[PDB]
Amino acid sequence: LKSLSLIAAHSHITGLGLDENLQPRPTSEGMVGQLQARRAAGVILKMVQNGTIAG
Amino acid sequence: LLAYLACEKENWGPHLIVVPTSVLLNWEMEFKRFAPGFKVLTYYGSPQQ
Amino acid sequence: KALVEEIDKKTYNPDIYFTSLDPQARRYTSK
Amino acid sequence: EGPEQLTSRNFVTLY
Amino acid sequence: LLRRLKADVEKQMPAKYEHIVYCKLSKRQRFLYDDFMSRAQTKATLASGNFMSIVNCLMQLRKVCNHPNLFEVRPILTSFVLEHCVASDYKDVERTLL
Amino acid sequence: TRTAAHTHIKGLGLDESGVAKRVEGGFVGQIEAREACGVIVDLIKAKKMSGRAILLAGGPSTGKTALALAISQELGPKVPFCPLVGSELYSVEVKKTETLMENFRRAIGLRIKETKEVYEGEVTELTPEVIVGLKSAKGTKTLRLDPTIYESIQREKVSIGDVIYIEANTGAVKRVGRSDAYATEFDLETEEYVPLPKGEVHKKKEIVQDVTLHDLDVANARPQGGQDVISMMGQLLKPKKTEITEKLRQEVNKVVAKYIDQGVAELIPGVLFIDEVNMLDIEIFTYLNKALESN
Amino acid sequence: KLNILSLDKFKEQEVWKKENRLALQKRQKQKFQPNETILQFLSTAWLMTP
Amino acid sequence: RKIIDTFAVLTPSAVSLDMRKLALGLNDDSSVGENTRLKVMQNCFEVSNPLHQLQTKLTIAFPDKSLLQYDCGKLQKLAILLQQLKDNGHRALIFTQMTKVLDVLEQFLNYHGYLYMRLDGATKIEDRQILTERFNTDSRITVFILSSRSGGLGINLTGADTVIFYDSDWNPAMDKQCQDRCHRIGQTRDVHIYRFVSEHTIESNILKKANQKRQLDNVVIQEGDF
Amino acid sequence: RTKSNESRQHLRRPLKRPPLLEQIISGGLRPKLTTLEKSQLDWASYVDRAGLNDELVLHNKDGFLARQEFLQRVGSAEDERYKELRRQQLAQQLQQDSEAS
Amino acid sequence: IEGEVVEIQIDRSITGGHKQGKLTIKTTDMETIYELGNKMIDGLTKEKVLAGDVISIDKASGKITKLGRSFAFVQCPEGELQKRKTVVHTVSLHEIDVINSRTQGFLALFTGDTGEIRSEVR
Amino acid sequence: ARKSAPSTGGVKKPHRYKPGTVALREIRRFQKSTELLIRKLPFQRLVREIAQDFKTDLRFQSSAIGALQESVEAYLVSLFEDTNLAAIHAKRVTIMPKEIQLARRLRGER
Ligand SMILES: Nc1ncnc2c1ncn2[C@@H]1O[C@H](COP(=O)(O)OP(=O)(O)O)[C@@H](O)[C@H]1O
Ligand SMILES: [Mg+2]
Repeated sequence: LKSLSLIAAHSHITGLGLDENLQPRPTSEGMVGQLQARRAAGVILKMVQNGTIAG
Repeated sequence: LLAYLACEKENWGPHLIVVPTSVLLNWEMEFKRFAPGFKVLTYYGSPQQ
Repeated sequence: KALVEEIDKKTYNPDIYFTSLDPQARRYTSK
Repeated sequence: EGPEQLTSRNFVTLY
Repeated sequence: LLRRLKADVEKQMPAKYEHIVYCKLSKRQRFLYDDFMSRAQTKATLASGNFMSIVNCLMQLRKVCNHPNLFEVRPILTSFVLEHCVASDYKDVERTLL
Repeated sequence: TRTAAHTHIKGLGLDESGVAKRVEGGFVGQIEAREACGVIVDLIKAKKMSGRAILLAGGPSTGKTALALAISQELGPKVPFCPLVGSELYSVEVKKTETLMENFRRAIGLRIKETKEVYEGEVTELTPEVIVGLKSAKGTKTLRLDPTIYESIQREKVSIGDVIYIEANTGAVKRVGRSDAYATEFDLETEEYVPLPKGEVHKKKEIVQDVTLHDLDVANARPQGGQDVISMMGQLLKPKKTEITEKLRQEVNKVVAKYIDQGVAELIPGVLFIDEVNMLDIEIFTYLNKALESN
Repeated sequence: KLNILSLDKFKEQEVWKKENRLALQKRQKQKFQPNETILQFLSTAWLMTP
Repeated sequence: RKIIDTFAVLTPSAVSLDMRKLALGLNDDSSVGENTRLKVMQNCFEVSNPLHQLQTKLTIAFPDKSLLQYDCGKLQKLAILLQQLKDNGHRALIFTQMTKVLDVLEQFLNYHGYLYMRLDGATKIEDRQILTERFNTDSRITVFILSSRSGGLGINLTGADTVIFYDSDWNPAMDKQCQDRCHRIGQTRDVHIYRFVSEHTIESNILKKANQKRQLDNVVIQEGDF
Repeated sequence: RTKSNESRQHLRRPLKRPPLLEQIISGGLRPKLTTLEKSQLDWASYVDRAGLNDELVLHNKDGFLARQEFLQRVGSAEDERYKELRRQQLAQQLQQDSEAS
Repeated sequence: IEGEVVEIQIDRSITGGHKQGKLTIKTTDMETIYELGNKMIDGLTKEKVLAGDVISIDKASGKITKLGRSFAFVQCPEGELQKRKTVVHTVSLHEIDVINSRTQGFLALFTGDTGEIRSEVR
Repeated sequence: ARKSAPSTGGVKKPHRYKPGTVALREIRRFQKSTELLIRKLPFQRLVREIAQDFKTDLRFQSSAIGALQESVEAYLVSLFEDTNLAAIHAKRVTIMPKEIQLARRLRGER
């Protein structure tokens, strides 16, 4: 279940809001701006999801 | 064959059978089930029996 | 003392332990 | 059928 | 000779079905199998003094069938039981001092 | 299949004649460094000298830590090894030099063998002082034992008809369960009945386990494996790591020397590796001069 | 005739072994006897509505 | 409780006895009082200590049970096949040429709770036939392990349905004779043969070499209803 | 066409080109099919094709044989200790044969 | 084991030596009678269960968990009494690292008064 | 009867024989014995296990081990006769170390 919540500085964002082809939409899930930075963030998310790369 | 020798002819004789140790009882019960008229002798307990 | 002692379920005499160790024949301590 | 406050016999043993 | 085979009488008999079971090795099994082989496969018959080989495949057979649960099993691990103690020869001095 | 900046180094790839090839063992180039590293490999494999010092120096992205991992892997697991970083020396519980000595004493190994004596069987009776009765598959023996493990058995909620396992050397007590001979006494009993063990109650075995000197020192100074109330009650009183007196090291050295002289053990020298030693303090650096010039 | 009698005795010995092993499996080793000649408590939870 | 049972694994590498008791200053030669030492644990033994399980799990390392199953791929395959036959409903025979593996099979089947049966020269003569007949009747027993020396010779087994070959060393006709023990006149069902030979080992070459004398007896054996 | 050639082998250390085992088995055919090498070369080929090679040499450094040989060493040591005890005891017997007779 | 408990009987002796317990457990499709020993008896007594309150019990754990009263409010549970499942557990590497460090090291998961874990544990 | 047998077993019956007569018959049967009695293979095992102390690679022959067996077997029997005569000289029909030491100190051990 969900935990106790109060509005914080980062409570508006829920997920990277990216695309399956690693494409950044201008607005997706409380998110906007920094397209290529979000592409890199999704790349790192794929890295951690892989599990075969460390350090 | 033993029954044929016993019935067709008058000779029975003391015969010898040499079988592996785990087939002695199998042969015994086969003799009991078929042609039980023959008088069968076993061989266990070499020192005394 | 060394751990784990083997008892043969006989004798079981914790305080008494000897055979005679006399070299005295008679009973010096008692009758 | 769940009537009454869950009757529970308090028995003693043995005679 | 008095030769008679199964095909001589074909009234009714069970049908034999031949099958082969292929079981892979184990990692510990692979390790110990290679450990034994690499010494016994080309050092026994070429070097050293283990000339005889009539049973040199017997340990390989034992290795294959056993799967090192008979050669060496994992024990109940326990620490060392050293017993000399540091204070073995130090009670006399302190007792005399006191 | 995790891969991280290494694990492609399978060794120095040095020839038996001490001439390194170009590409081998996941390594390319650095022929002189690899040759010297193999020379040092044979040096440590000699196991005759002690307190030798080698420093390898070069710019970044030159596989220095890769070379250290390569020599460590080439040596194998028989020799003790302990990688270290310079910053790990600074601690707050003990002085830095003492931690350096602690890591010194963890870098040499000792191969030892001893006989393990055990007694296992079914619980038959519990006569207070303490005498116990054990039943095996075929054998049966009665044992008199220290009241400490008797109280431990009481704490171990051992019932009647149970099967237990005892290590005679350390007094370790463990209950396997209860015999399947008396198993279906209850429809839904929580206790897991186990079959009776096979063999004599008395059993002797041999082990070949290995330990380092630092392990011996900490075991002697700090007992941290007790079972009865007094043991862990005492050992929980001083959780903080403390200093180790040098006389303890001398006593440990004497006892291991006696062990190897008798002929049931042998000494295995090892390798200590400190990475990025540039940041080490001056006090530790001048302490290394005394520490190295030892036996 | 004697061999047939011996066969019958062998068969009845085999069925004796069978009955003995079944009886051993069904006999159990219960030695609880949780009654005694002493006060004992009982609690019953059920439903009664007529 | 469950996590501390499933996770506390490590044990000390070395420990010195006579210091665990000496830490609290009570030994056979100590400076503490006469009754004070006994009163210490008389007040402390009654403590409901909740760390004894942690101490035990930090002292003795039992080397699990399923690792024995894991180490033997033959054991895993045999367990799978036995479970499949049990689901179908059948009886199985296992033949071994070494006496050092029968105990392993016995303990493994005890762990799985299967009804096993053994036959070896260590047993007597009278018991062998009666136990074999008892196996022939009934259906509760579904597993029978037999040695090669005492299993090659002809025995009446019709209630069996499957024969499993753990290994085969040199069987110009030994294998065929052994697999014929289940295949009898009175077997109403068919005959199932399974060979437990692993790959990439001595067994493959041994089986390849053993497949040389079959054609020899094929050429030799040609008589009958000519 | 006739030849004997005793059949042929392959040897480890693949510094050579691809093994070319096809011509090897074509020529020799292994009437040398004896297990002592049929179980060697096949296993070598399997480990080479699997690549599970470095772990073998990282495990065999201290394996079953090394530990067994070490146990043999300690057995020799304790046998020498028993020899030492025997010579001490017999020397004591000789000394007592003249110190008390 | 989960189902609609029907009857509970507890036979405990006063100044005796033994106790006993008999239960009637029934689902929509079957019923079976079982007799308890010691552990489940005290577990049932300590967690009050009546004829209307429904339960789950594990053999190895021995723990008795309330599953909500059917009456006295839900229909009779269906399916076979026995249920074999798997339960997963996630434990971060640091907690295995600390749990094996010291006999009292488990408390460091909460109080945190640990540190300088010996390198011979990592 | 342990198991399937020739009808009813237990034909052995309680037939214990008291000593004395059994002792007399066994000594009478043993006296006429003239060949070797103890197992020869353990004898050669022990004699080789007690020969390497002087030196190894000594090697042996069947005639040798046979002659040592004959020497040891034909010497202790006269010792047995002497011990028995010393025993029944006193009121001790059983054997105790007293009369065997007596025999040692009258047969000239040194
Ligand atoms: N001969 C080589 N073979 C494979 N990898 C190498 C080789 N030389 C350097 N490297 C890589 O270069 C990196 C640098 O290694 P390291 O010594 O840890 O850092 P630095 O060289 O900066 O001190 C390592 O991750 C290693 O994988
Ligand atoms: Mg680096």
